[PDB]
Amino acid sequence: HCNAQMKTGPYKIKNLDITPPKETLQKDVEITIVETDYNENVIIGYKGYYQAYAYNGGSLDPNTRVEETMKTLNVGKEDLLMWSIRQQCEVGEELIDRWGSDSDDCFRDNEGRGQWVKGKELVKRQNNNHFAHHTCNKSWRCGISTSKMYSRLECQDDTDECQVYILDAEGNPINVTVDTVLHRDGVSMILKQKSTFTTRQIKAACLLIKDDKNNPESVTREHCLIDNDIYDLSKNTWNCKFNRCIKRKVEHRVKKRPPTWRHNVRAKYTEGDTATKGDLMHIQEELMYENDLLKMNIELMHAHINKLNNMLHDLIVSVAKVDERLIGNLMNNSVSSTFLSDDTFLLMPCTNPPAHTSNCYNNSIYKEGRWVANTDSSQCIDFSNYKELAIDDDVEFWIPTIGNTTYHDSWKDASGWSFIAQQKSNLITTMENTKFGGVGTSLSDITSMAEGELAAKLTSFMFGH
Amino acid sequence: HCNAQMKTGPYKIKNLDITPPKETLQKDVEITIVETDYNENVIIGYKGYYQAYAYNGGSLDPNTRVEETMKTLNVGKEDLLMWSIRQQCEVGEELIDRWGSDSDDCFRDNEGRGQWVKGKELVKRQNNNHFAHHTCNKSWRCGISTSKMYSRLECQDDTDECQVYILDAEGNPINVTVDTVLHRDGVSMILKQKSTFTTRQIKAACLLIKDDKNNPESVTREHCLIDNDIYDLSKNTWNCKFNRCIKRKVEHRVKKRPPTWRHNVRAKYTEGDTATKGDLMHIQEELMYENDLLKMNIELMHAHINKLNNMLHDLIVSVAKVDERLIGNLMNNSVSSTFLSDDTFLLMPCTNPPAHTSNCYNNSIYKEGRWVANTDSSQCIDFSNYKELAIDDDVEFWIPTIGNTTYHDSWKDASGWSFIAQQKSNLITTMENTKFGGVGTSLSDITSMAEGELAAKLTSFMFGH
Amino acid sequence: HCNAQMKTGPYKIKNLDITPPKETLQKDVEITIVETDYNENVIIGYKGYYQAYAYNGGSLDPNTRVEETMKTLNVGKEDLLMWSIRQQCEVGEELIDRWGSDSDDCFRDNEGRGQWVKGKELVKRQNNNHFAHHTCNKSWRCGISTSKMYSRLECQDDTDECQVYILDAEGNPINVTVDTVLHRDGVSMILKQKSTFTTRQIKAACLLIKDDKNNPESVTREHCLIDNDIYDLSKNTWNCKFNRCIKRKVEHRVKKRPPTWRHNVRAKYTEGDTATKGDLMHIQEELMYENDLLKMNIELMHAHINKLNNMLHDLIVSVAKVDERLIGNLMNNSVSSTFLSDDTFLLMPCTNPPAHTSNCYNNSIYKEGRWVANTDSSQCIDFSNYKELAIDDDVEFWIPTIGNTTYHDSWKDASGWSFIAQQKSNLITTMENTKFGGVGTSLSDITSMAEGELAAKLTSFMFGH
Ligand SMILES: *[C@@H]1O[C@H](CO)[C@@H](O[C@@H]2O[C@H](CO)[C@@H](O[C@@H]3O[C@H](CO)[C@@H](O)[C@H](O)[C@H]3NC(C)=O)[C@H](O)[C@H]2NC(C)=O)[C@H](O)[C@H]1NC(C)=O
Ligand SMILES: *[C@@H]1O[C@H](CO)[C@@H](O[C@@H]2O[C@H](CO)[C@@H](O[C@@H]3O[C@H](CO)[C@@H](O)[C@H](O)[C@H]3NC(C)=O)[C@H](O)[C@H]2NC(C)=O)[C@H](O)[C@H]1NC(C)=O
Ligand SMILES: *[C@@H]1O[C@H](CO)[C@@H](O[C@@H]2O[C@H](CO)[C@@H](O[C@@H]3O[C@H](CO)[C@@H](O)[C@H](O)[C@H]3NC(C)=O)[C@H](O)[C@H]2NC(C)=O)[C@H](O)[C@H]1NC(C)=O
Ligand SMILES: *[C@@H]1O[C@H](CO)[C@@H](O)[C@H](O)[C@H]1NC(C)=O
Ligand SMILES: *[C@@H]1O[C@H](CO)[C@@H](O)[C@H](O)[C@H]1NC(C)=O
Ligand SMILES: *[C@@H]1O[C@H](CO)[C@@H](O)[C@H](O)[C@H]1NC(C)=O
Ligand SMILES: *[C@@H]1O[C@H](CO)[C@@H](O)[C@H](O)[C@H]1NC(C)=O
Ligand SMILES: *[C@@H]1O[C@H](CO)[C@@H](O)[C@H](O)[C@H]1NC(C)=O
Ligand SMILES: *[C@@H]1O[C@H](CO)[C@@H](O)[C@H](O)[C@H]1NC(C)=O
Ligand SMILES: *[C@@H]1O[C@H](CO)[C@@H](O)[C@H](O)[C@H]1NC(C)=O
Repeated sequence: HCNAQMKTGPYKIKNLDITPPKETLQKDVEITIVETDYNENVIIGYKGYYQAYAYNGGSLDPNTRVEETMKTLNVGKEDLLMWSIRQQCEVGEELIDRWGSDSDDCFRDNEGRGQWVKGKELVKRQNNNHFAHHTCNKSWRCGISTSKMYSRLECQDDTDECQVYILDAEGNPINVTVDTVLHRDGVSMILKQKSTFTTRQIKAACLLIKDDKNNPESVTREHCLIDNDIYDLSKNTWNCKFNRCIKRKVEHRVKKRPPTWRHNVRAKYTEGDTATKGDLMHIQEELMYENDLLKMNIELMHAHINKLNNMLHDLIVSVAKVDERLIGNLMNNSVSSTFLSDDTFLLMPCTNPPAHTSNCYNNSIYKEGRWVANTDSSQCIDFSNYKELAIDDDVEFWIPTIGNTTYHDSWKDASGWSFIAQQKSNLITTMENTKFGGVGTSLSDITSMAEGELAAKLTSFMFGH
Repeated sequence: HCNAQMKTGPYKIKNLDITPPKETLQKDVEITIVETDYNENVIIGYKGYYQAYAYNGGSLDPNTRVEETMKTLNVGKEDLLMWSIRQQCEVGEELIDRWGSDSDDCFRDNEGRGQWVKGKELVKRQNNNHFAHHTCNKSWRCGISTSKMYSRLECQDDTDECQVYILDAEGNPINVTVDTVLHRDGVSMILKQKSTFTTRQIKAACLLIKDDKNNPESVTREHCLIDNDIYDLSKNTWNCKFNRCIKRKVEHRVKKRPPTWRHNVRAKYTEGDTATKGDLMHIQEELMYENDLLKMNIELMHAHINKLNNMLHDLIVSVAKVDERLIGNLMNNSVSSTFLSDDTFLLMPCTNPPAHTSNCYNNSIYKEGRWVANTDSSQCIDFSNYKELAIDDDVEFWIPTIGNTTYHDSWKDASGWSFIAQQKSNLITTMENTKFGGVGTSLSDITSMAEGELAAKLTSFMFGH
Repeated sequence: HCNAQMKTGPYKIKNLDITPPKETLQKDVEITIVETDYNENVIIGYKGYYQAYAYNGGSLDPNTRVEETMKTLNVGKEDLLMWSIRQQCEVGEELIDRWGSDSDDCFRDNEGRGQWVKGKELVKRQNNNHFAHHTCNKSWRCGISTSKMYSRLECQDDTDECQVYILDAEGNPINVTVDTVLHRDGVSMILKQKSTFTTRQIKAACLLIKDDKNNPESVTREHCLIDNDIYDLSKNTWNCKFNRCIKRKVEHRVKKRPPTWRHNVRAKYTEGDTATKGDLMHIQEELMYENDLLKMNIELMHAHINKLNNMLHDLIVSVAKVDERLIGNLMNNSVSSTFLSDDTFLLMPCTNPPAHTSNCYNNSIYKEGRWVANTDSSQCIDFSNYKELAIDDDVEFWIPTIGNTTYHDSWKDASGWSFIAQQKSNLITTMENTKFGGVGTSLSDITSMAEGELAAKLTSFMFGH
């Protein structure tokens, strides 16, 4: 039980320092790197509306009917351009519960002109109130934005031309270009400046690696260390994935490797002389010194790894207080933990249901990483094939799609700690105003005392008071 | 400020890969490995039901009462085996809102038959709004699972014979009968198909290590690297922890280590001849190339370490928003933090209570890793001796013994984020149903006002009429 | 859905073992280390109480009211010293629900004497159900703790004299008098026993490193590895940070480094003899064995790195359930994730408000690491210059200065998971007492019905009698 105070201070965390090893290899080889730079240069736009024309008066006349139409209008090229620069839809006016006798604005105005909105979702409603006259209802839909769909870089020609492929999810490219109608899936898209990229030259260190480590006089090929990986650059061809391409030209050479020395075989260097024991001792001392340097580097790396391990264990032991399934997850087991103190804790086993294809077990649902009871009959997602992504993969998707499905974004659908953050104030108000305690017992009965007894009191007043 | 849009997608996480170093050592030494086979061969099952029988019989009379029971049942041998074979339960019928006037169905079934499910969770609901009749509700339960058994493997030296021991909770061998039913703590579990092991042969790399490092001509012993540790396999004896044993036979020998070269001393195998400078140059160049390869490996390892460090720092700075004591714990200080932005934050000091043998401080208790005010007198645990374990200690938590059969628990005792997950729906209902706001002031006085004056007015006006 | 039985066990996490590499370097160089000794010599204490006085004096009369006061006191020198010596408190008597008709004991004590505890937390309760007499409640608070002092050590080169400095919040030297009482922010602090330091000699390993990597016959300077860093000790001067200082004496030198061997140049020491191919191949074999040892060390280090990588991925996957923003933050994106199974999940795009110098965004406010709708018109903070710190910066947060003794705080101002931990009991009570369900109707009207219908019942009573 500590104390809060008025003493604070602004701060910002700085990453731990990792000292580099001493005597880094000399970098003497040039490498050509080509990758796509950063630019949005995409537009996505759409627009729709609603219609509802109804009439009555006979209950069997064909004019006595109700109708509704789905009509989505494609958006023009300059229309999209100025929707982008102006961030507004060239949308039409909205007519609500309009008596149709002399106002044909719901029949002569279909293209949609004049109204500029930040974005509008159409609403479906009908009107059939005029028992003898006509009436009409209208709605509208807006959409415009920019996007950054992830793209791959391809440089296959030996003539060194490169051009991006703006591909959609699942890995398929989509034929997209400036000032050409696409108008697919009820959306229209425009991109500016096509796309650009950069080229640069970087020095690196390269060595010749034997193919067969257990075969003397084997085949060797060049390898270079670029950022944190060793690439094979034996052939002077472009080799790349994602959007970053690597190339090593042929004029830049790689130092050769001497073959193993053995007696009864000529030893490359031809200088007839006499070797003395002092030379042997000198060479031996030099090589011992080199081994000493390598050992020092090894020890430095070991110290770094030890520091990281200690930090990670402290992190997990601190976090485990909130998440009680962390220890079991790290142990490939199924247990839950409760802490008696800051370092001591207990354990408690859990079971595992059989394999299943969804997240529903007969009034049980999976949410927030736990299995809880459920009463909503229809909230169940059937599992299908799944994509597979790594952390390093950028794959910025922001995929465009128009949704016209019933499911809504009600506040009750919030993930972990979003619910708490959003409802902290409401929960505080509920606890405070409703002063929890044994005072309010209106819950002990049904609405009978609320309505019928109040009506009885009102009648009592009226006819006796 | 984002919201919920129409865009989603199913995904899965792939662990980051670590590139192995080049020119790995050659494995040409044989090692014997013995370990127990992986088999669950432990069956778990449980079953229960919930019943609520109520009869108000009108209001304002002592006959109004709601009573409910929760029961736990045992599962027989044949039923448990059939469940394990079919991966299903065999459970009764669900009764909801049954009129206790001609439907007393909640009294004619006590075993539970008719329905086969893959798993079910009980939902409890009671109501007695109808006063002219009775009413009752019923629910049910399910469960089936398998788990591995806590065991240990040992092997003798003279006989080369191995056997598996079954361990209890604290880690001692016990007798357990195969293919029998044991009821304890509200569950029924069966052990079958006693454990078995296997043997295999694995190639590995071994070398000789001096005992006294800074003394030439010292004792050397064989060391081998198996998975991530170096073992002293100088002696030909079994040595193993948990359940996996390692042994190197005598006939599998390791190559010798040549002594350090010195002048005025015969240099191992000799070939009378005269050495020249060129041979020395060739040898020197070859050794320089080897050192270059080792340096490249060092650089790659350092790059990997840096990558991991950056990832860990990003992880902690993202996580620290929820856990306010993480930064203090990592700094070995006692402070709490609040965030003004995505990366900036403040700090605030805290105190530390003295040493105590329990987790109670005069109306204060330690729960969920925080010190909070306590009013419950009888909740205090006296600390005892603790046993320390690592993450990879290979321990199990299901044990087929005999014990007390009654089981009981409450929903109020839930660890971190299990309480929130289980009571999310109740929180939503509590917040929404009673509109948080200043309208209902019936709580301003005692519980009498709702019934006393109401009945007084009713009776008074009835006999005044 | 798992279970939660009555089987448990105490435990404590043990750190993962990291084996050191074999055949480490030789430590033979003496290094002088000076640092400040460890001790708290800072005393922190506080005391307060809570009191509530209530007298309804009947119901629905203008003489009913409850008033509560929360007070903070000061601690004298002798009292604080005695508390520090005994490690206990001297707190007042607890009064619970005292009848005020002849017992108004909540006015006879204001200092607080009689009770000695190891730490107490107040709980506040009020009740005025008795309309015929007075009533009052009282509670109490205390605390005692010790902490280290934020300091820094410096030494001079010429005189070899070291002095300890006492630092303020920003990190500047200040005068603090010893053995005196300083009151600020409702707490009393005493500083005693000004700090000291110590000196010792530590062996280490040192080597000479070329200033330029590829320049033969360059300048070499000594470098030594202490714990996890390599320090330049070419000059014999003090150089240090925080409070720990390192010095290498002049007489303790480091051995030399032989230069590169070339032909046509005499090779350091000379022993006239003739070399044979046997000597060359012996040297070659010895050096190859050394390279093999280095390779084994490399492989062990790689295994360690892979183990930590796997552990970290398991940790992040397990924790991502509670923190939905972690995955997006790791990839540098703006998405939130919801999980369908324990490993599969969805992704949900989000936008980001522009960066500013405040935390207010026109009815959108940033709290608990999320952007939520803002209802408080005046709650804004302007960002200032930020300082950056590392985890290992050795910074304290208790500073014995002089300030105002007024303190104030609210229970509604709690950080992440402190609010939940502190209000778990109140949430449970609110859920249980207020039976969440569809019975309540007093919320459907306004506070008028409280008095209107009681007046109507009074009129009915007057009419009937
Ligand atoms: C994490 O992602 C952020 C965006 O989600 C990155 O922030 C952007 O980095 C861009 C670097 O390519 C920069 O945008 C461009 O910056 C250049 C020069 O400053 C200018 O051309 C423009 O400002 C901008 N380009 C365009 C077409 O507008 C910015 O630094 C920044 N953009 C923002 C904030 O809008 C982070 O860099 C990234 N962090 C990483 C990768 O570590
Ligand atoms: C602990 O980690 C394991 C991997 O790190 C998870 O994977 C389990 O491994 C089991 C043995 O390797 C496998 O189960 C069966 O193994 C036999 C042995 O060869 C195979 O013939 C079977 O096909 C295989 N599966 C079945 C259904 O029999 C599985 O790979 C896997 N077991 C599962 C998924 O049940 C373990 O799951 C994990 N333990 C946990 C999470 O409790
Ligand atoms: C994280 O902080 C802990 C406390 O804040 C540290 O634990 C204290 O470490 C001190 C020294 O490392 C020790 O305190 C005193 O040490 C001297 C050494 O000479 C002993 O004689 C004293 O008996 C000992 N105790 C006192 C009261 O003087 C203790 O090991 C310990 N003190 C406690 C627990 O009260 C951790 O070391 C620190 N972790 C780090 C720095 O990695
Ligand atoms: C589980 O729910 C399904 C509906 O999909 C139902 O057919 C089945 O009977 C239920 N199982 C039970 C209640 O055991
Ligand atoms: C287990 O049973 C065996 C009989 O095969 C017996 O020798 C052994 O002592 C028993 N272990 C116990 C009782 O711990
Ligand atoms: C603190 O707890 C002890 C042990 O329960 C009790 O004897 C003492 O009176 C308490 N202190 C109070 C109530 O001030
Ligand atoms: C077994 O433990 C339960 C737990 O409360 C208890 O009710 C029951 O009486 C115990 N059985 C025996 C035989 O003591
Ligand atoms: C502390 O007091 C001494 C003596 O007056 C003074 O020399 C020193 O500068 C003071 N420390 C400060 C001001 O930080
Ligand atoms: C704040 O103002 C901007 C206009 O500059 C607007 O786009 C944004 O939605 C506003 N924030 C709100 C309404 O929460
Ligand atoms: C201390 O706070 C009080 C109000 O709580 C204020 O009046 C006074 O000026 C403050 N003193 C200082 C030195 O800030």
